[PDB]
Amino acid sequence: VQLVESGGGLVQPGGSRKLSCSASGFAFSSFGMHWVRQAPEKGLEWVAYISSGSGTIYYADTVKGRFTISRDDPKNTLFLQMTSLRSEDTAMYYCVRSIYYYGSSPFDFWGQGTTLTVSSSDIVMTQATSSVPVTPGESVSISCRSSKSLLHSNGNTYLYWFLQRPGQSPQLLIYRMSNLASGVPDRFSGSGSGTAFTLTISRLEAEDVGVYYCMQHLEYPLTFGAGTKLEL
Amino acid sequence: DQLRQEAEQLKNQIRDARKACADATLSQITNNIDPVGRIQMRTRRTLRGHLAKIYAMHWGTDSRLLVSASQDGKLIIWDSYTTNKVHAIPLRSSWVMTCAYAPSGNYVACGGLDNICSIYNLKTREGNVRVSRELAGHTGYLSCCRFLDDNQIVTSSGDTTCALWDIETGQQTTTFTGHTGDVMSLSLAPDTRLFVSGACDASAKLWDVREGMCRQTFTGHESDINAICFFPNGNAFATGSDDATCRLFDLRADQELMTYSHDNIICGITSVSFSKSGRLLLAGYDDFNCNVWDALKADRAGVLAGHDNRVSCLGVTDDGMAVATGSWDSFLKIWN
Amino acid sequence: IAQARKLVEQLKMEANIDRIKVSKAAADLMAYCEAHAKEDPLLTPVPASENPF
Amino acid sequence: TLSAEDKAAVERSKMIDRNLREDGEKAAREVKLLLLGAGESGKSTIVKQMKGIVETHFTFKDLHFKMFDVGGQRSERKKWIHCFEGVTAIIFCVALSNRMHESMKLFDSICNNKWFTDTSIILFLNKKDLFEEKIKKSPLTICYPEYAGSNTYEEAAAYIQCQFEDLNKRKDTKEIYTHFTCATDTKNVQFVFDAVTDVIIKNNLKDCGLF
Amino acid sequence: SWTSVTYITVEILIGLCAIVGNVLVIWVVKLNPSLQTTTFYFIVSLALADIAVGVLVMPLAIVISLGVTIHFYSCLFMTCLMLIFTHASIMSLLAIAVDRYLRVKLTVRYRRVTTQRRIWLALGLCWLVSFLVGLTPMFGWNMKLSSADENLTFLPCRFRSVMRMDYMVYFSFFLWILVPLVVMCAIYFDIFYIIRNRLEFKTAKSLLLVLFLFALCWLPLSIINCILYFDGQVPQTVLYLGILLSHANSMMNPIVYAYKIKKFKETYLLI
Ligand SMILES: CCNC(=O)[C@H]1O[C@@H](n2cnc3c(N)ncnc32)[C@H](O)[C@@H]1O
Repeated sequence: VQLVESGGGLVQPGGSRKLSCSASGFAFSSFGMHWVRQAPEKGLEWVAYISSGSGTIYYADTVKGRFTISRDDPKNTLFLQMTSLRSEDTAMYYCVRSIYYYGSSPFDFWGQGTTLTVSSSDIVMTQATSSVPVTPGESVSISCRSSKSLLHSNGNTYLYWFLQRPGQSPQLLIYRMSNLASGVPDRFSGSGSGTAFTLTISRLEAEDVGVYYCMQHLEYPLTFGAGTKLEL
Repeated sequence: DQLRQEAEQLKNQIRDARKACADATLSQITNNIDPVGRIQMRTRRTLRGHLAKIYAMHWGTDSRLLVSASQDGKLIIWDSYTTNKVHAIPLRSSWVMTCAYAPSGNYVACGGLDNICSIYNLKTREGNVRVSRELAGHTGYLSCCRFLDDNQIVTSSGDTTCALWDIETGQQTTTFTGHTGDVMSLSLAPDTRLFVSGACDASAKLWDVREGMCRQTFTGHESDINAICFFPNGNAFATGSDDATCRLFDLRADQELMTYSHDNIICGITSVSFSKSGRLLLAGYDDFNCNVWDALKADRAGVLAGHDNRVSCLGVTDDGMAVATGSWDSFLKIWN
Repeated sequence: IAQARKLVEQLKMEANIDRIKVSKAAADLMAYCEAHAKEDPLLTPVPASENPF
Repeated sequence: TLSAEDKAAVERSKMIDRNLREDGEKAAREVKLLLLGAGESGKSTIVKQMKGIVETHFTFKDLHFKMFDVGGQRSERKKWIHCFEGVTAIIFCVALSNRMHESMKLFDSICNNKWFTDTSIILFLNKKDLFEEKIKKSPLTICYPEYAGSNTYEEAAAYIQCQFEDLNKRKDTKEIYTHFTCATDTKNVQFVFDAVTDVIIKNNLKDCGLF
Repeated sequence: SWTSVTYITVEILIGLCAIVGNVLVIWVVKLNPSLQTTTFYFIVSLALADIAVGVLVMPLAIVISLGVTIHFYSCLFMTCLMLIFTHASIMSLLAIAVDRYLRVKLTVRYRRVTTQRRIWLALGLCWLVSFLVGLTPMFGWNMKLSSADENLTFLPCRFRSVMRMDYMVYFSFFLWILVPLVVMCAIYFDIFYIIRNRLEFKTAKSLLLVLFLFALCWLPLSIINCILYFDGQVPQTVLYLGILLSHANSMMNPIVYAYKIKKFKETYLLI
């Protein structure tokens, strides 16, 4: 699996560009794609989504009606064409794959991202803290709260859990509730009920330092949290 | 003669002792037990998408996922709750007669007149389903196959044989012989330590998976056996046949316990399945219908009418919430 | 001579079995299907609320 | 009432439905032909002459044929012949060279099936370079007393053809197409193409009630 | 009068028979999934057309005969409904004929040329054309265009008081009743020729039955209208006869099309 983004750089306000995402190593045509962004040391922010088959295209209210997301299944490529770029459109943009069927993990793999610099209702989720000192071997408990009940009639509580390590793109840890992803150590666990949600780490290691992010998928637009940092 | 005389006298004396020590039939001990009534079941879901005769079908261990194979060379994995097609695997050979769903849920097995048991991996990192392995070595068509684990499967064939394989190596670990006719169906015991299989020689038999020895053989039948299944406790098994009768045997008494037949029934039984309690024996017939039999009273407790062609396969979830039935009319129906 | 010798050996193996009378077998199945009856939906269907179908 | 993820699952299911329909369409334009006959009957000769289970896929005049040979199945227990319903025809091969009674009983068996009462049968006597030289050894009475015709090729061959035709116990529903022309000439496939065209035309007509 | 009562009774009985037959056809087709292919698509389209010709056109014809004072435009609406539904039935018959022609003449490639999408596109086109032809009078061609009393709002509803006979003669009959008949005649003649050349009197009997029923039941009233348009006269009983003949074809169609398929007969007998 490999998602490599390109097209970033410095752009003056009022210009337009096209972020590109090349995919290699999976059945891309059967995967929907999300475009996410992270502003400088401020947090992740969803940008857009295009489903498998281009039958459903969603945009973020912040950039809804301004931007467009395009699929190319035969060439295994994703495009995000941005038309008008304000000073708030400066961020590192991530290309993410997401497949939806009973039991699937819809954010297994994130890309490495690409940087863009610009010159000078919705569910709200809050992270109680932003920095927590800890030493290796001491269990940690991150938590965050949500506005509505992410628990749908399906019985699925559509709350996710990613971890972004220093200097590298975010990594999925949990995709509904304690449902550990593929390749993640068994120590990480998740839990919660309705609005209050927690991520527990037993036997913390040196590679577990970074920012923990909780997102929701119950309704669009997708909303991330501020990001709870772990210190050492 | 000594070898022929020895065989004849043995068989005769063992069978005579078995008959003499036989106490009573299944019905004789449950006469005081009240019946179940009429098992009126409605078609809650109808799985459309198969475009040919449906031959095999197997429930997933979560009681929500299904896998079914059709004559159109397609293996569809269904979400029974919503009728959502989870997967569509194009089989390499369109002549597929058996299906299995791995107990872990990562693999599905199929095969047929190609004499090969193909095993497909569901949980891949590439987002698709691929052929994990192909088990070859059987000479006759592939009648049935059941996973013992994620790396160990058991198969029956029309070569009068069964085979225990090791999926990793791809070689048949054990070969079970003794049948004289095409072996048409096998059932795995709940503990996955034995199995029972019926053949076209009009005989069934219990084979031990570990020692590869022929543990037991059961007879008392007129025609071939096309379907076999264990009681949920693995202490008995029911067989269906072209005789138009279904027979319940016990592997300890070594004698047939009960017969499941009615005068108006003139054609054979294509598939057999048990209720989660083992209280209802569901049988698919060539009469385009499926009959529910009181497993202890032998009476017809109901009928799953609503199929416009032969009911080829049956299946009951692991939680007993619903029954899947597949027919030659190209539709699977979930009943509850 | 061994061709039928193995067949008769198989018959002998089928002979030496701990035979449990049929009436004993019937009682065991009756008890098993009675003890698992209250939790059999197809035999005693669940109310529509819980019914996943 | 669908959640954000159930909608994507339903979209995937609809895409799978579209794929199933478009592949079933592709599978419904293909002529399925069962291949039957006794051993040393030219089955191996025909499969090569033709343009476990062995499937031969070949295209002729825009018609894509799947010919299924089940001669490898060593059990004669007919537990899978019902799997060959809907096949356009059964190509049955016999050799003029009491194996003839074996072929006759096989032909009666195939015609008598409840599963093949609607499927035409294409009977072949393909080779014609060794079917004449051995007729002079003795008349058609080594195991067939009833024949009293001229002991020549055309007379005896026609008599055998007619006697194989006679086993068709109900000529109302199905038909028999017989072949004689030498296998060396490239007419074996052409005759199959004509027979399947006729079968398909009659199936279409018998469907709109124009029968 | 006696004639009016007899006409009403025969009309209601015939319409009820048509409705019953077409409902039975629909029931049979839907019960068996094996009866859901192209020919049965056309047959069920015809069945719905005949249900429409039996459910609305029957009470509508009775109402038109009575001549109640029900305003010009409501009467024109009833007449246009009658026209659309009858032309829909005729178009369904033509579609069945064309489908049979394609089956006969396309041979193996028929299934490769006739897909479900094209079938629904042809049926929808047929029904759209029927609607267009039958609703054309509302767009200018009606008696009001020639009446010198532009202030007349309420009148007794008579078919001849709203629908110009020239429309029914030159446009309806000559273009959408006669043309289907001639083309079906040619199609069935060619079909019989081809089937004879391939092989037969059963098919000839069926085709003759079809053609004879359609012509016998649609030509009488058409000629009645043609004579009524050329300044002639026709006894009212003859008019009732023509109306009844058309609405009797409405009910006769099921017995000559759906009942000739052995599968349909077997399903009907089973039910
Ligand atoms: C396809 C053509 N449709 C008609 O002729 C219908 O119009 C009606 N119609 C036609 N001409 C007359 C008329 N002169 N008087 C009453 N109704 C008529 C008949 O009821 C017919 O069913």
